[PDB]
Amino acid sequence: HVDKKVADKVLLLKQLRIMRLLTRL
Repeated sequence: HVDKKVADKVLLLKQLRIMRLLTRL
């Protein structure tokens, strides 16, 4: 009961900055 595209809009979309946060470059 969850929209697939919404996952992209939060998981993948924010991942762009999340990767920066994880690597801590």
